[PDB]
Amino acid sequence: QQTKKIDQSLSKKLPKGTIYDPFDFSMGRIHLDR
Amino acid sequence: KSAIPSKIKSRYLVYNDLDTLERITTFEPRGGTQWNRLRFQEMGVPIVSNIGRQNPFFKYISRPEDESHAKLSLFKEMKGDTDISPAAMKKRLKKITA
Amino acid sequence: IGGFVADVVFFQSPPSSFNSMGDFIRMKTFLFEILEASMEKNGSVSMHA
Amino acid sequence: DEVMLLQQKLLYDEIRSELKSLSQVPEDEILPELKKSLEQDKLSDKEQQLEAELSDFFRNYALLNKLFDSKTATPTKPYPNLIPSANDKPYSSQELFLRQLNHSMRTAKLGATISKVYYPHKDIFYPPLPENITVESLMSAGVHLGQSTSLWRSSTQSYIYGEYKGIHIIDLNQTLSYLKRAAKVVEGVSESGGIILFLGTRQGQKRGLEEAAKKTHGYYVSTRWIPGTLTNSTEISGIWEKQEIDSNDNPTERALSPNETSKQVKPDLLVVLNPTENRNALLEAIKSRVPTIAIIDTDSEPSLVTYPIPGNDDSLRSVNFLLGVLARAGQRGLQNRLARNNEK
Amino acid sequence: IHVVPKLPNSKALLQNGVPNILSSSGFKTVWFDYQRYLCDKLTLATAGQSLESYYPFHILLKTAGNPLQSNIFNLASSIHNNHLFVENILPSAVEHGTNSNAVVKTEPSRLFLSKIKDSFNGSDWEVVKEEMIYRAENEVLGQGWLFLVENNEKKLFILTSNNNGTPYYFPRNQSFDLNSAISIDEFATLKQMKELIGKSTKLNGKVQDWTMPIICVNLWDHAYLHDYGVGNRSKYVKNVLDNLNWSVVNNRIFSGI
Amino acid sequence: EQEVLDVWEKKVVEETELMAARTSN
Amino acid sequence: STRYALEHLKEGAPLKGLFSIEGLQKAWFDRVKYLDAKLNDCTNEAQQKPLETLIHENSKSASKKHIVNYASSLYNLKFSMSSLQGCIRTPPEECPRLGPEALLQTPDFNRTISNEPLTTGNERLQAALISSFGSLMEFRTLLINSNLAISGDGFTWLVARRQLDKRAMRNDMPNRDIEYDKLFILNTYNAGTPFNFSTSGVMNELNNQYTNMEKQRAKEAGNLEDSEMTAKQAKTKFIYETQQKGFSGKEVSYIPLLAIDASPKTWLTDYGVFGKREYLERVWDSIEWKIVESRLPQRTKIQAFNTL
Ligand SMILES: [Mg+2]
Repeated sequence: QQTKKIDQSLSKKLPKGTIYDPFDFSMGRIHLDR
Repeated sequence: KSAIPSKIKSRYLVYNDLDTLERITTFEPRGGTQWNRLRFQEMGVPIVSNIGRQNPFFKYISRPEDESHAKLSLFKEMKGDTDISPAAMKKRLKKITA
Repeated sequence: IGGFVADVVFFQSPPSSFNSMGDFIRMKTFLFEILEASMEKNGSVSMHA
Repeated sequence: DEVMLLQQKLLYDEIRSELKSLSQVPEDEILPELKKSLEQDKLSDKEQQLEAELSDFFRNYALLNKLFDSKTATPTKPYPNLIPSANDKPYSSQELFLRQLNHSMRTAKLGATISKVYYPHKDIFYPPLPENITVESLMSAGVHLGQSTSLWRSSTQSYIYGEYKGIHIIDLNQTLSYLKRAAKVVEGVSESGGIILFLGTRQGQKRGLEEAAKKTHGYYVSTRWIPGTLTNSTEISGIWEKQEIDSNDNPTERALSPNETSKQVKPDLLVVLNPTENRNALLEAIKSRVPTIAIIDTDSEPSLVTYPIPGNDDSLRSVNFLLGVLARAGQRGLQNRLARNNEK
Repeated sequence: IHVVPKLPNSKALLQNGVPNILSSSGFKTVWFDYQRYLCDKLTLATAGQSLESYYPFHILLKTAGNPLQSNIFNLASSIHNNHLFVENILPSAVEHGTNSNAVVKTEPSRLFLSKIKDSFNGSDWEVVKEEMIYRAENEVLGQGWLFLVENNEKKLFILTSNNNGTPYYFPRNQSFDLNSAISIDEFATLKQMKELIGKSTKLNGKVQDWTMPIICVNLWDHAYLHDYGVGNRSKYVKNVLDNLNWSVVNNRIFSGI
Repeated sequence: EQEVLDVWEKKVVEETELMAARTSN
Repeated sequence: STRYALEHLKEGAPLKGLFSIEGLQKAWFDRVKYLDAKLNDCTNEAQQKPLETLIHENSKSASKKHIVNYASSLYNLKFSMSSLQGCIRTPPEECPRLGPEALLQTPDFNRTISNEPLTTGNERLQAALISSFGSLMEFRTLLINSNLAISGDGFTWLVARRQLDKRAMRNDMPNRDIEYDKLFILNTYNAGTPFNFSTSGVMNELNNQYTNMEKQRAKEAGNLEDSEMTAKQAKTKFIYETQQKGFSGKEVSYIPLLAIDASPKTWLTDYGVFGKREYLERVWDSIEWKIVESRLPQRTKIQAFNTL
């Protein structure tokens, strides 16, 4: 194993019921919404 | 109106304006909600009309059976312009009052 | 699940894969069984798995 | 025969292997043994005639072969280079491709036939004749869309049918009239035998420009308009070369004087598909007295051009439609001239 | 719009029907009615979509992989196969005009005979015909198609398709009916088909194939029920097999020059 | 999703290295 | 044909607004005669046994699959044609033939209803249908859409789910045997049988035997199992079982209650090709709900009407 805990700064928490696309997981989505 | 640039290699897109002052078409080489809908169809779990009866896609004769606190619904319908309480709903209320 | 976020229940025990993978659990794919799908006034689709 | 054709395509290579062999071994261990047998093999049999014939053979073949020769038909069969495979073995990739072509040309088309469907290449290759264009056809081509209201040039107020979805809508009736007149003038120059230059720089217009130019025996520019092409022809284009042609538009292979070839050659009609981005060409044409045609959008000056064609210019379909109509007018004109000088 | 193609001698086929095989009414049903139904169905299915610009064959090839596009796949396959069938049973491929083309009957080519010889252990064409009818009556339990096809190995073989299958693309051959019981060898055949699919190296999930049809026979009841009737499809297939357009069959065969 | 998540994985490991380094300072 | 006759249909007679004399002949009598001929030609010495018992006892064997084929087809046609009685509409022989405009014609299932069981007095069936499919309009639209969608020879069935009680297959339990949970609609193709208890797991068992024999080949060849060999097969098996995991006890079976035929042989004679919709509509109008209400089994009184 390796490092196992990370902050919330760069992990998108998808809301329930919301429709999503694969791109949402990319690092680009975090930059876009910030 | 415009010819989409060459580097857009996808056959799908979305847009808002045909032309703008900046001489560009406001578009996005996107569109995947079709794929989301097709995946949902693959899952093939029909949507159940919980609480709400009388599936909308079908005509019924149950509406004549309309006895449920109609005063609240009428109040809602009068207060259509829900934006501005002192101005918008006020003028709609004045129209209803006349 | 197929483009939609679904509310997932567990069969009385979270797999040890969760404890092993930690916050990186998104990497792996799992199998889900859709109990029901329903609507909400806001137009959202709420599906249970 | 066919066995000699199917003999593995590489046979008798043991001879090459041998000629490669016997060379690595030194001479001292071989040549003495072979040379010490001539005394025995001489014997007494007559040889004069046979050795003379052999010597003549060596002279003629080995010593008189011409490595480089000289002082200094119909392709009836296709895929001549193509070679067949063995009957028992599977198809080759090339054989599969040819069978695919056979299927495509014979059986693939089966099923139903398509109708009332748009094919872009037909706009370039089978344009309509000017008298058959419809407002429906122009609207389908998209000629009616114009620039946004925020970019409107008020000098074009006469060509606007209205505004919709935030953009102006050109009047296809006026478009059709002006297009008919433009087609007639291009055809007139075609009979007159002039020089028609089609100029379009926006991306994707090269195909249409080239097809129009070739089918009306004209000329085209698609890369860039060198400023001074007409106002500075001597410098910009003097180095290039001209032709002398008869009334039938056939090269006559006549030598030309240096001065004759260094004179200016000026277009008789200049059609510009992108007037906005091609202001310089319009100004040179005006100052050199060359009639010009253009497709005018809702943000372009109509006065720069002798024969405007109110229409969209940012879409390949519309420009292709209009340019093809003009090209077919020119083609019919060329056909009339060719017929008249072929048979009086 | 997908419109039914114009068959030659349409007046003759409409007045009296194809000789010795189908009556006027039966041929009307099989072509001028069923093909029109199928083509309008396809047009309504693929209207307003990119597929509207492609012929049925290319439509089926494109739509083969996609599961959900099963309607358009089946429609395109049925259209193409029906036209193949009618084309191979046409009496006269080209209109007579001022020439007496009917004076001579079509016959198989020596190349076709040799192909059969190698493909079927040097068996006679009539032997292959009887085996073909036996297989057709034993395999296709309901609607379907029968094909004599050629693979990349330069050897003909027989293919039976259920409902609306395609000889061209092998995972959609629809050769096996899984409704009833199935055998170990057949299950292994499906398993190896699945593995070959998995070997694919493209997101489209496609596997190369070159199985081309030389002879096609429709087993849909739309073709035989009116004239031959229930249970006589065997006789119907026999008749169509004996009466064929060998000019078309030979042209389908690959010459190599 | 996998072809996106692999890149996301590499990016997150590199950035977490960077931020651990900065925090240590 | 004597063993498979029915009171409603007669020889050389047309049905009320549904089949002509020729239509009825070529649809029912020719089919049953051919099926009987071929089924008796094949190895069926135990002809005295019922068709259902024959299907249940003989199955899951390619060597004896044509017997199941023919028997299942005969039973399917029998059940599908049994419910028909006749309609008020004009006979097809006098009714004009339809043309291409039939496809463009728009259905009215979304706005109309007819032939309700409540009219005949089957309030039990009506309550079941409403509780199952929501409304008669839902039910009618689903039936007609599914049957028109199915292209090849097949059938659409109104099935009732029966949940097998936890037991070791102990028979003769009266007043509690036929208890259903919910009503569903199913499609069958060619010789499909809507019972599922002699059908579930066939591919799973084939896969198990195949993997076992592959393991024997690997061992006798001295090979080693691979990552996919141990994971992909396990996942396939798990999904197969979970999909066919209706219930712990013998899963769940299906009781037929109604069937509609989609074979072109049934309706092309008197409706052309464009008239499949019309044939389905007349079939709907020509259902005698007494038969289906009789066939409807009791509901699961245990725990359900107990509510405790
Ligand atoms: Mg412009």
